[PDB]
Amino acid sequence: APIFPKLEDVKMHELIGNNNFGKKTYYVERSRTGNLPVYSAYKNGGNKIITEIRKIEGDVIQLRNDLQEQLPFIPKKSWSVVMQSKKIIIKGNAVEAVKRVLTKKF
Amino acid sequence: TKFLQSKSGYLIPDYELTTLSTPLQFKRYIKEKILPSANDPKLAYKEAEPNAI
Amino acid sequence: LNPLPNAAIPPKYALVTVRSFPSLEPLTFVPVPTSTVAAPLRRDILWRAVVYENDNRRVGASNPPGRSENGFSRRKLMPQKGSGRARVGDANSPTRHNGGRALARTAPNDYTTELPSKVYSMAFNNALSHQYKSGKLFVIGGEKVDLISPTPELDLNRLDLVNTNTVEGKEIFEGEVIFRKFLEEFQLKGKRLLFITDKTREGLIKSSDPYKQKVDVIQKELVEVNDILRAQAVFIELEALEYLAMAHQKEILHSVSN
Amino acid sequence: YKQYFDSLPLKLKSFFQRYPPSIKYSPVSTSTKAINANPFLPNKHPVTQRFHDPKYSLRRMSDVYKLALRYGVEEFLPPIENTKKLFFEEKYNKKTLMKGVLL
Amino acid sequence: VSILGQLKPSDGSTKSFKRLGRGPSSGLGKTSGRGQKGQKARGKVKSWFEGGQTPIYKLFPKIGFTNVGAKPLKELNLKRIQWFHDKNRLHLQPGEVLDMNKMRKLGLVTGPIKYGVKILASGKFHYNLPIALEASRASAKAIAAIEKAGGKFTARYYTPLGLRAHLNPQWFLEKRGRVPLQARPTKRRDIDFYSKEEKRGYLVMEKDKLLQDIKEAQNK
Amino acid sequence: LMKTHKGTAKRWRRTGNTFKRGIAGRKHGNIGWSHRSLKALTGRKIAHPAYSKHLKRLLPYH
RNA sequence: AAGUAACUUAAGGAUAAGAAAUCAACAGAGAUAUUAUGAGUAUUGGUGAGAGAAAAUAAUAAAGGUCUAAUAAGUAUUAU
RNA sequence: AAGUAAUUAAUAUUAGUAAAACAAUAAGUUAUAAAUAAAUAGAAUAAUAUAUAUAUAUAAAAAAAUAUAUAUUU
RNA sequence: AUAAUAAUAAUAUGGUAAUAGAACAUUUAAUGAUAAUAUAUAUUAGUUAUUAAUUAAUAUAUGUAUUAAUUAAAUAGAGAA
Ligand SMILES: [Mg+2]
Ligand SMILES: [Mg+2]
Ligand SMILES: [Mg+2]
Ligand SMILES: [Mg+2]
Ligand SMILES: [Mg+2]
Ligand SMILES: [Mg+2]
Ligand SMILES: [Mg+2]
Ligand SMILES: [Mg+2]
Ligand SMILES: [Mg+2]
Ligand SMILES: [Mg+2]
Ligand SMILES: [Mg+2]
Ligand SMILES: [Mg+2]
Ligand SMILES: [Mg+2]
Ligand SMILES: [Mg+2]
Ligand SMILES: [Mg+2]
Ligand SMILES: [Mg+2]
Ligand SMILES: [Mg+2]
Ligand SMILES: [Mg+2]
Ligand SMILES: [Mg+2]
Ligand SMILES: [Mg+2]
Repeated sequence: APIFPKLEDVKMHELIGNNNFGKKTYYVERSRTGNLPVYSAYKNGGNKIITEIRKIEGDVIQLRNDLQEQLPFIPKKSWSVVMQSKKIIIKGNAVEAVKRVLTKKF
Repeated sequence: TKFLQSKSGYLIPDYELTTLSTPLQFKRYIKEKILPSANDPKLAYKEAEPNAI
Repeated sequence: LNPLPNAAIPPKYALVTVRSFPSLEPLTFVPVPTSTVAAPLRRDILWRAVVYENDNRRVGASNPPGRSENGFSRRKLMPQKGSGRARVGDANSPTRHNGGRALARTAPNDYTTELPSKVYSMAFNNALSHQYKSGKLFVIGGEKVDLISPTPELDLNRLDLVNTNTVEGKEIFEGEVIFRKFLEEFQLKGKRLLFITDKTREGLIKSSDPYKQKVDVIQKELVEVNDILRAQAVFIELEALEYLAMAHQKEILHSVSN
Repeated sequence: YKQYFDSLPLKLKSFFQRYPPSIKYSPVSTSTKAINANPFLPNKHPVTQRFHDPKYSLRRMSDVYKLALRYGVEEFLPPIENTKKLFFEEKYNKKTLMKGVLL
Repeated sequence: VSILGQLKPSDGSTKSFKRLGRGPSSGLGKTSGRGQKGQKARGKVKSWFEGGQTPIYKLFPKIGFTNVGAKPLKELNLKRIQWFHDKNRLHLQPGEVLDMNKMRKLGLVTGPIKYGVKILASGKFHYNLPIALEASRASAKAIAAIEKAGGKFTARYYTPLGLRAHLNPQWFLEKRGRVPLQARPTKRRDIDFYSKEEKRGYLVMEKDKLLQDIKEAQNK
Repeated sequence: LMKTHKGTAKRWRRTGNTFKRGIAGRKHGNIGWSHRSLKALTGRKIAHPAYSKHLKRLLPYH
């Protein structure tokens, strides 16, 4: 299929501005292979283990809030967000749990 | 959009064409953006002075 | 319950007006992907791309002569002891008025830098999206998409100005005159202009030659992020935009999921 | 058939120019003065009775024969039995295995 | 105005290189980190020179040899195969064999394959694919799991050129118009390995002519 | 480009995130000593942190 | 260090190399000349300081394959 | 008037992609499996070391040292 | 769940060799209005917790900034040879 489709092919609700995705909603893309974008990283020589959630668009704060609600066992202070690239960082390894939560919707 | 721009004499950006979805939204945008500068030439936008007051 | 209440499916298209060059009259809308024209602004990615391009554009003509390439004989100026004056060697020492330069460079100096292709493509998409968001990207095309408003007789569907070589009139001809009329009609005289084309447009090149100080014409192959970001008004043909969007596209395989 | 003869490579085409299929070249070494002297084989000079190196070395003969096989033309080239060299399937079939491999 | 005057790098992606010999209050002044005097102050000395005492690269003995005849094999476990299956990334038409060519094409085994691939059995407990497999060899547990799942495995012999032909045959077809014939085993190790049945050697499992020729040689 | 230091290459091998080595002192003068004691002079040891940095610099591509 | 500096001799717009008594390994390639990977791997050393390839895959390149020789003897090979 | 250049290796931070990354003509380099001087050996018999792989020893284990397994492969 | 400024309690703030953060002056490249009622340089006197910029007066040159700001780089800072 062509990269630019015909004007009659596109619906009104597929365009930007519509469907109010810009306010308090979020989305996470799966990798080019079809897997969740949650990864483990080892930092500061290998003694600092973290979990990174990426390929996010929308409200990362809202995503963090919902993930916190679904994974209450993780202390609230262990979560951080890098806004310049919109990634969520969790102290420690929680790849399996975060994948278990995300796969229910994404 | 084509008639509105043609008979108004101003070009509405394509991003706003894609975003705004009702004629009253068009009216609000045009009133709030273009009309002030047109009425007051001093209150214009300068490309070299974006954050001007 | 609802594990992720606020999840949503993002938009995937945005509209650009196709127009005819000599007068930018709309003809049709054409949907273009958001990854191309509505990407969020990443000034850091743009910085990466611009620094990479600027580094690769350098010449490296710096060439100060060191104490080897400076042209003095390799002889001791004064004896080591008994002269009563500080110790000296040859006449090339950097500590001397006509001496060489310490730690001197030798042209051609290499200032090339490399950057991943995916990052470069992301930066290019970001620059195009920035121009579109600023409302300074104009799309000029036709003859391959359905038009709901016919093109004017005087205008063209290509980023070119025909009827230029016909100079058997007066000291001036139609090309430059039409270009100036376009210039003053759209109120952009000392403003940076960029013209991305599919193939060479000799008429446009000749007609815009007088304003070389502010107008640049480039083919789709040779455009750069610096050109796009420098231009205060960027015109791009529809086929050129198609080509650039295809080239700088995220790749997807299979990816079947519930 | 110009458009099928000309599609052949330079080496093969020049070889045919120099050695037309019309002449049937001998499978065995002959006099260097013979009309049907085989280029691939070392002929013997009749006045001084000493061999001459083949007009086409083993590299060049292999190249031309391989191209001829690729484009099907086989009978048009002179024989290559005496040249102790076989190619592709023929070699694979009548290859006698090593004494080391067998015993 | 143009973004070119407002671009900035991402935080944590740039630092300031330590500038030497440019003032006392800079913290790197006259000595510029060298210290006071010595060979290291105004001269160059190896980092691993230890003043004369027998070095760590002399005291100990030379151990071992390098086997130039080595044939390292890329490792492929069964869990990856099952994972591709469950991800629907294992596109095999019915009655098709999963060999090294298909591993490379599908992405099971990535990167350059110098010599071959060996199938190991790490996800054997969860392997249930009845497909057929080909490789340079496989572990005993891998063989057992593959057969238990209703599959089939055989170990085949490839040289460098033969494996290149196997992986990318159209390259040979385009450049030369023909794919090279696979070379028969010539060593003793290869013939022995592929004549073993517990290894699922292809020679024995397909009763090919080479073993018969060897037998006719011995019986003479 | 740097070159592997062949002496270190012959006397050391890469294992895990470190290097291995043989023992020193069991190539002559062994008679008269206890076998159960010389057993400690047969086999391999691992690199020591005091010289791990030296080894890393001596074998850049290991 | 280094077959480098230097000295000496002799050509041309270029010189040199060049179409296998070559690689390779039972499957095959098919002349020279540079470049990247191969690879600081094989190899080598008072086994010290250190030195270090070729197959093969790509890039530049031209029409790149040709006959002029009665097919080559104090030559191949051997010892030093 | 004085810590600069290339050609490399290791480490740290951010950014892109991510069980893949860089290239995209073929190749090739890291990662994906630990071990052994090396060899045709290579990780749960219905579960966490008391199981399993390699090296030393083998009927086979035990013993030393590393390493792998508790919707989702790192 | 940040950022800026301010407030309270507590602790700490000598430093050679050395380590680690931050910033300023000079020049060059990219983007970049304004203009003799301005800009640059110099002297004197004031202001900002001041290696720097600024305000006033005076003097010279110039219809005028590689200017403010963000980046990239240095022949980037001298009482010590
Ligand atoms: Mg740079
Ligand atoms: Mg100090
Ligand atoms: Mg001292
Ligand atoms: Mg001193
Ligand atoms: Mg010292
Ligand atoms: Mg001594
Ligand atoms: Mg021994
Ligand atoms: Mg004891
Ligand atoms: Mg010549
Ligand atoms: Mg040398
Ligand atoms: Mg001869
Ligand atoms: Mg001869
Ligand atoms: Mg000799
Ligand atoms: Mg055991
Ligand atoms: Mg202090
Ligand atoms: Mg104090
Ligand atoms: Mg200086
Ligand atoms: Mg001075
Ligand atoms: Mg001072
Ligand atoms: Mg002085």
